[PDB]
Amino acid sequence: HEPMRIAGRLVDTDDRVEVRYPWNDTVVGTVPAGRAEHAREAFAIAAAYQPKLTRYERQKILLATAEALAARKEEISDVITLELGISKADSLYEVGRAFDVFTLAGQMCIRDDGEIFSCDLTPHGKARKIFTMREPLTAISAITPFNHPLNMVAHKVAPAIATNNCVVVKPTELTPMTALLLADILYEAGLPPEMLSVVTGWPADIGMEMITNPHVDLVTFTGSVPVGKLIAANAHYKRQVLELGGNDPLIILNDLSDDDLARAADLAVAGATKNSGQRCTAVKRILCQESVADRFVPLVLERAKRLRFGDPMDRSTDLGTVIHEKAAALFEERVMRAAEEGADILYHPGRSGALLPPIVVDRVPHQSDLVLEETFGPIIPIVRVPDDDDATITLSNSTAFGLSSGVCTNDYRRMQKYIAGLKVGTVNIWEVPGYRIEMSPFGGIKDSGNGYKEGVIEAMKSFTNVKTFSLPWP
Amino acid sequence: VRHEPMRIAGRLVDTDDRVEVRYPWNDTVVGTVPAGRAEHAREAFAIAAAYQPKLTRYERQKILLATAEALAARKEEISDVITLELGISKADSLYEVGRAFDVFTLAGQMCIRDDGEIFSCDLTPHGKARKIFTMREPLTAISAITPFNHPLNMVAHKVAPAIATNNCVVVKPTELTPMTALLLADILYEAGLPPEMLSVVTGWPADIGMEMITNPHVDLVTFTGSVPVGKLIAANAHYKRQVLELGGNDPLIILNDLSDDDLARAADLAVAGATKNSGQRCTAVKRILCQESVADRFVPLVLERAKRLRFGDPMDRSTDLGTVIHEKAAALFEERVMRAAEEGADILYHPGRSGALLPPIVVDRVPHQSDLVLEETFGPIIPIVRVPDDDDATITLSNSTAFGLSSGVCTNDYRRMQKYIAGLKVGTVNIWEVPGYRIEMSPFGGIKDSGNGYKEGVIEAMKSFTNVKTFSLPWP
Ligand SMILES: NC(=O)c1ccc[n+]([C@@H]2O[C@H](COP(=O)([O-])OP(=O)(O)OC[C@H]3O[C@@H](n4cnc5c(N)ncnc54)[C@H](O)[C@@H]3O)[C@@H](O)[C@H]2O)c1
Ligand SMILES: NC(=O)c1ccc[n+]([C@@H]2O[C@H](COP(=O)([O-])OP(=O)(O)OC[C@H]3O[C@@H](n4cnc5c(N)ncnc54)[C@H](O)[C@@H]3O)[C@@H](O)[C@H]2O)c1
Repeated sequence: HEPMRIAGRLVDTDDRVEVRYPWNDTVVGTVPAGRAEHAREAFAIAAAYQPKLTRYERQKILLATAEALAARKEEISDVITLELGISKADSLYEVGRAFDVFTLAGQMCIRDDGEIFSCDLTPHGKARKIFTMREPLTAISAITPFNHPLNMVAHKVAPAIATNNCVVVKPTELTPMTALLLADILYEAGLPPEMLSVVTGWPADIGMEMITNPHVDLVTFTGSVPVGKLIAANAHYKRQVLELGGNDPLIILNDLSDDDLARAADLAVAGATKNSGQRCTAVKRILCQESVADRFVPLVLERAKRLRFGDPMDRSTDLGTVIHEKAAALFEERVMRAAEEGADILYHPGRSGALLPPIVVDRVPHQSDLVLEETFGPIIPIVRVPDDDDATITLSNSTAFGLSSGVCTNDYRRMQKYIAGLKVGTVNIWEVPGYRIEMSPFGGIKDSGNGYKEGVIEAMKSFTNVKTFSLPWP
Repeated sequence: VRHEPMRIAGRLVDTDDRVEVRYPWNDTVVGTVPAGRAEHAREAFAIAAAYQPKLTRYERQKILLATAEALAARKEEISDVITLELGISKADSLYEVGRAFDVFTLAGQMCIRDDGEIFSCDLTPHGKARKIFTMREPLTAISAITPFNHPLNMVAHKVAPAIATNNCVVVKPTELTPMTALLLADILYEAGLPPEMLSVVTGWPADIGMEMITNPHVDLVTFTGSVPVGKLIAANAHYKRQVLELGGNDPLIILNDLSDDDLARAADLAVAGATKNSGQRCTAVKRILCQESVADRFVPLVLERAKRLRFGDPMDRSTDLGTVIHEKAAALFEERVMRAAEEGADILYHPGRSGALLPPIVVDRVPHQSDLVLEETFGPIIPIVRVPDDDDATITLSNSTAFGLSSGVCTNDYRRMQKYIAGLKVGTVNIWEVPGYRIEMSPFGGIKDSGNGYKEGVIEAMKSFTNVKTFSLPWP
């Protein structure tokens, strides 16, 4: 049992949200069923506190947080694993990522991107200089999804501390214990408590206050398309950064050697299954050009069968469960349905509740639910595509989504064609769509996002207002 | 009376119903444009969406600089069109052609610039021998909605950076001053712009306005205008990027360290800033916050300078100050001055209004809560608010409205400049200049009710009109 953390204070309610372990379906935790008034309190505090931390101070707090994450890595990945169900291997890696996010935000504190303009540029010119500076906002509202219960929170909070913002986080009711623990880490690392609250409860009770509270200057939301478009229909006059679903391809081009196909098959299986497939930039469609597929698909199958799927707490498990059994059952149905439409299931040892094996299916029609909709689980679906780049680019672009992509090829002419032609936020050559560093620009277009970039650097910019000032300069 | 059609991707499109355009000097019809409907906007957006510009950076620069040169060659004709539908003086409308020339020149020059970035990826334990590179691509279509106060320059600020960036833009200028936008579309097509890159549609906001906000092809809405209309658009442009630049109510602050020569200089700034373009700038001086102990010396200098302004027929070359937008606007601002006087203000100079022609009224001892200075009063009123000889109290009063766009601070004391720069809740603090001072390429935009927090000006508009795409390559 864990209360809300409202500016450093433990806050409770009579009602409870239960948090269950997807492996077991047992209750492993409880948090408050928070209401509009808790968020309201959290925001009034955030609005009123004016952080004074120097850049050195902010850096100390962020670097001390990284060290605490490293020192408590097993404890934290256990909490992640117990609410989300992903393997210890995946949750320990997630802690590694959060350690990088805090570390980099800490180091970004020394950087000042101020610019200077001279004003004698036109016949209207003046002997004057204009300078820019950045300042924090009144309050930030962050709403996070279940797939990285630690790292999504780190990406929203670390840039807020680094720019002297006060943030209120509402993690998902599915995986809220990890955010609450991060809050405690932060306060113990020296964060002035009014800079961070973590509130919890049902989306119908507390969700809308996160979107409409008068003090909020910026709402930063990561989650599903429908919830994203709902928020977009309601945050009247606030900035919103909405980072929504992905459905991302790994594209295998026909110039590859057999050895290259093995390396591509390594990227395919890892891309489709890491974090149980629960990444917005997971490989969700492997688009394999006809003339190499016969060679490529048996290499994928061989690698998928090595994956050990089972008890998430076992350090030798590769693949843990998905978020719940309902999601599992749904991805299984999409497979079974793609198979009625002509797909060829090549490996499916059987679902067990929320535990899905890394099912391999070949000849997936591009228009079936499995690959046209976002399938947020460890399916490894191969879609055979024509030996023609334009048709391949057309088909890759034919869903509602556009976040990231991976292309494997050695021919530079074709690399550049895919780079220019895919309608996505990122094109990775010879990497999975999931590849990024914590500070490069990250965000999609089309239904994958409203068009703002994130990652530590862009989030820091997003979280401030630029003020200019000009001075006589004779 | 000039009757003009819409410009839809180069085609001249008329409707039978007309929007009459009146000259505020004598209230007569000088023009008509079409009462366009949702389907005109819808057609324009379908063309914009389907056209993929292929212009090289060189060809964009040629078009943009040819457009600058045609604004210069035709400045008389263009400033006549502006004055006839807005009523600002020829002096002010000629100035506005000069600014649009700078906007187009600067955008053409910015086409050579590539702000791409490179990241090495072997930074952490999760490393990789790899580089990430960034590049920018255009949007599907941009919707631009523009206000009456700069009928050319506001269209230029929205259109030039779209062209520089291979975007296609649909403009709906205000129904009060649409003729200037249509002339600029002509000039652009004739400077070599592929016509599918620009449409100008016209009509009543009840007919065509919602289509500009909600059309399925529009990636970004760029709107400049009043707070309430801006809040409506914000609320209706679901899942679109929005650049919303709304009202200002900007202070010029006179600090008590200034000598009596410095006060004469500050008075030049107050009078120019309060009255330029008939006071119709979102960054006009609309509140002169003068610290009490210098106010008795500063006010007479303001008074002397205000009485030098010639106000009259805007087409007369001897006019400095022409009309405001219409008679109703002019009456409202006079009525706010009369209300301020009943609540304690002192009207020092008021030669009388006639119709939409408001003289540069000087009022002292204006209460800071009165409507004149608390609300945005978009006319050539010169209102002095006496404030305490204390910087904390001054800053608090300056920050006490719903607005936060620009500001100006007159002082010689560095410590006090820095305190105002850091303490004023605004987008810009100009030291020893009017709030309205900027170059066409520095970041422009306000906070609070003054803007949804995105910057404009040529450089920032170019960035907001693109998507950044990243790519990464093996780099062993
Ligand atoms: N950066 C990205 O683009 C990115 C990264 C990771 C995940 N995702 C997307 O996240 C999705 C999975 O996450 P999820 O299932 O938690 O998504 P979700 O959209 O169901 O919920 C995400 C968050 O929104 C909150 N929420 C739900 N209803 C709400 C309401 N009415 N008002 C306010 N808040 C509300 C939830 O409580 C949760 O905190 C996938 O589609 C994935 O692609 C995107
Ligand atoms: N950068 C800035 O912040 C900036 C610069 C200059 C002017 N302004 C502001 O503009 C205002 C003066 O201009 P205005 O009177 O033309 O403002 P306005 O808000 O009345 O109209 C501006 C535009 O919005 C359109 N519009 C009106 N109703 C609409 C609707 N329902 N749907 C869609 N579009 C609609 C108008 O037709 C016009 O094109 C002042 O408040 C001034 O400060 C702001």
